[PDB]
Amino acid sequence: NEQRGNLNAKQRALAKDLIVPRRPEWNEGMSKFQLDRQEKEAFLEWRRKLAHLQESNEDLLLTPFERNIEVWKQLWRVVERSDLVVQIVDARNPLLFRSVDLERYVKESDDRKANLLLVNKADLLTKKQRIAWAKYFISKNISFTFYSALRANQLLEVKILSIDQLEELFLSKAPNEPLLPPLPGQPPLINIGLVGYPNVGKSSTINSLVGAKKVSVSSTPGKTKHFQTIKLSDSVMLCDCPGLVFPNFAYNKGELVCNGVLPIDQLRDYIGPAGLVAERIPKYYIEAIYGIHIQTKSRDEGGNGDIPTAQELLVAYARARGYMTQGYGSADEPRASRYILKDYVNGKLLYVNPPPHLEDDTPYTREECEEFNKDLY
Amino acid sequence: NPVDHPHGGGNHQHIGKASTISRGAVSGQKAGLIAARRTGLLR
Amino acid sequence: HRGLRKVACIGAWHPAHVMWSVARAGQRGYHSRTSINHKIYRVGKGDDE
Amino acid sequence: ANISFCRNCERFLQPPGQWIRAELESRELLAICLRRLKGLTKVRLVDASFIW
Amino acid sequence: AQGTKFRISLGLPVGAIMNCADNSGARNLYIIAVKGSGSRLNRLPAASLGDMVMATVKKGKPELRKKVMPAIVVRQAKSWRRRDGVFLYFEDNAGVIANPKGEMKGSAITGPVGKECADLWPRVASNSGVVV
Amino acid sequence: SHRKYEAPRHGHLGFLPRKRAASIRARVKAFPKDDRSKPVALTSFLGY
RNA sequence: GUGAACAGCCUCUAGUUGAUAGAAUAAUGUAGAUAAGGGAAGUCGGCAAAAUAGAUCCGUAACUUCGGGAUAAGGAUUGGC
RNA sequence: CUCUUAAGGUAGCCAAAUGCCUCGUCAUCUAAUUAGUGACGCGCAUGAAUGGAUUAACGAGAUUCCCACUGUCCCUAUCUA
RNA sequence: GCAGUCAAGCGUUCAUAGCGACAUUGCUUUUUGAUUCUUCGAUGUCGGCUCUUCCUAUCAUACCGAAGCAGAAUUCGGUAAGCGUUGGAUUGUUCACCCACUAAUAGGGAACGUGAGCUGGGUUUAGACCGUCGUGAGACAGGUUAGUUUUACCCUACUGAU
Repeated sequence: NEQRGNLNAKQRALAKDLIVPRRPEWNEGMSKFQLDRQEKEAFLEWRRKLAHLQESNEDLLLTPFERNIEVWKQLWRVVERSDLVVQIVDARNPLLFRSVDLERYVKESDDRKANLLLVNKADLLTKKQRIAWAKYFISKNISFTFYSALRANQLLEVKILSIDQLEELFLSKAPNEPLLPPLPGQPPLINIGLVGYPNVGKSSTINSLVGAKKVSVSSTPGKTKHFQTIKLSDSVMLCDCPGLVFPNFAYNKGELVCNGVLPIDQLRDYIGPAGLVAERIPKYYIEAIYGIHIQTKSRDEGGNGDIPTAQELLVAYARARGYMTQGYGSADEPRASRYILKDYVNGKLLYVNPPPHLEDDTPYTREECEEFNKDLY
Repeated sequence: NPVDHPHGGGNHQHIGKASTISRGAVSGQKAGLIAARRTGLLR
Repeated sequence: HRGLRKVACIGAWHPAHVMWSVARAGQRGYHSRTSINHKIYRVGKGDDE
Repeated sequence: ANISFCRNCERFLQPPGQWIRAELESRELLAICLRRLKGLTKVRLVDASFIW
Repeated sequence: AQGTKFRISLGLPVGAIMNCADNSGARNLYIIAVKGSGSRLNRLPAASLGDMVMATVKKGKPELRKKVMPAIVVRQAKSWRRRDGVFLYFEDNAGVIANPKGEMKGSAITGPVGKECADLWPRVASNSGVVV
Repeated sequence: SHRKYEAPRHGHLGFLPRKRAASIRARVKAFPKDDRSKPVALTSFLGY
């Protein structure tokens, strides 16, 4: 598509403005308010720098970000005490949840402070795509460590990039390898610090590690937020920030709530997000899962094609079992928009993104469709 | 009802006092775990 | 109960009398009426076929 | 328009009598459009995201 | 906006679902009000052939739904008395949607149009194919 | 307490009593005003 | 006799023809009904009523303890000679 | 480290038949919804045989919505014992 | 709840077109308090439905006066209760709150009109679950479910009839 090639290249010229609030130096700063006044102006100026983006670009409509200052302080304590700052990415959109701009803030107080990218549910994708995935991560030279949070995996049916194409076990040997000495000398344990977005399993993963459920789901509205550390190894401590969101970029506004960015239970204008699920799945795949027999595509009455619409999917899915409106029965589209977008994020309606390259994206993407089913023979 | 059994009555269904009853009670009190030297699920 | 083709509330407590303006069943029809402004169209003779 | 505010305790006054204590610059986008005189007559309140 | 029309028999109260005669995407209209209706305790205000009703779209294009917009009745199933003598009635009810001036949003009308609607509304007679 | 929903009266009060008339020939209560310039003619008529 | 039927309806053997009656046809009732166009706007609430119903043939979803759900839904046919 | 002679709500669940403030807040359904559903939880006063959560089937049990239908209504009229 | 007086000041430059600080005199019994006079050998104790009449402190309609009344649209005031004052979503609601039409959707009274006129949703019997409190019987004017609504033929009143 011509629209795909232009709107990808527009974002690349504007990536440099996003930065962070950075804690300028405070050397002694004994203070009742003078450290606080010193820390306001870093975030207050960074708030102004993102405000100039709205005049600069048109229809740029970016991700929401933590506008509360006290949430950003909980990032500051975790990035400071940890020698390893760690990013959790979803593998359905690996380029989006990653922030390269935070890694610049990691190398500031470095003494070989490192960057790590651990990326979950690799078994969902396929064998073929992860080979094509492995090319991009090394070329930008940060990290790639796939995994899947299962103690016994069921992944039934040139070494150079295919050796790390296999994801990893439940083992913590891969965080054990990068940094052997501690950055403060006196503690025997080092630490590692975890930063990721909410609705990506940063709490679902390290629940399984400690096995005692200390990490539990996102914090209360009335508090500051939190900050929590947990000790599980001979030689590493765990730290995680309260989950927050970085201002990277966003396109078309549907992909945000289609992913785990915006809440599904709060959404307005459901036509867009239900339109993205329509084209990015073939016809008989939904017909195997729910058994809708949608067809209705007007199929040589108004136009030519096999592509779906946002209307005719939500109607036909809710022209199944129930789901009628008050006063008159017109099939209740918005109630059916919840149960489709929840099955998108949970992984019934799975899709893999094209791997990024300088401007181009393909019309014909790679796919995954199992011909077998428990009901289909 | 409270006339029918010593566990009876109340605005909920609860016993009210300890169900373990001494060996040396009288007929009419012995309704419950009689002379329980232990109770609960065994370990 | 006991009838629906009626009038429910005849009156208030005070005055303790049924007023003259309530609706009440009795004779209908066979009254003297005057109806004005009826326009004559045809006055035909007797011995006229 | 005019919006009332607790200077000490950070609340917002709704038109009848309420005092909904909302998080600042997050969901006050949603509590204002009830107080506004304009109703649903305006086309499609297609988007709303306040500026700094 | 509505001129003089001789009284004809009221066949469409509030809550009626009449068809949609035009080609503006809507399939049927749900009558919620009649412009210029009266006032009587417990009485539903009713429409007629040629009245102007406020109505919503229950079925059709999703752009047209969930908004209240005025509409004009073009057919009626209750029989009415014309002054020249005859009692006539169509087979089903029908209406076309309009702006509050009285101009019409659709382009054409399928089915016949009642004659007392074509005299009263100038735009409906412009788009009418068959007049009774 | 007030009527809670106002509505006009049922019926007409200038036509009371609804009692049966005194005779099947209804009376003429009033005749038109006399104009003595015109020739002699009657004022009403009886018919079936 | 009809029918799947000791159902409902009409008949033979057997039994009864007893329950205060006559004349009129106002309202308001009790019991049984029908309705133009709209179709729950009535109402605390589809309360009461209406619609579907026998059989034969095609056709039957989510879910499921895999037994069910099921008469699912939905759509045709029916006399006489 | 420590105060109350023990221990400090774990797994789950929610404005629930259990939430005072309260017609909670945000979506949603509707022309309009103190009702209904999906969420969120410093929960006045939820919580694990004073059993917790989940459930096919079953119900003259409670609740909201739709299709078909209709004098429940617009608005009353008529007939029979 | 409603209406006066007095004037500092607002009304881009002016006290009273329209508003009225600081004070001060009143009316009303549709709020809510206070009191215990009448009824405990019982006045059937919410709300709606149905129907008639009354009040003016007037929303609409008639004719008028003033304006910071050019027209249009409006605001203030007079005579005036003759005549109108609604259809719906939610709640048991009165109240409230929206949507829509309209000339306009004014406020009230009559034993907080009206149960031998109704319905029984609610409250306030007995059944039952939950929450907190109580060692316990039990408690809650906290939440949710299920629960019989009787008689007129007498007199007067009224409507018709001798």
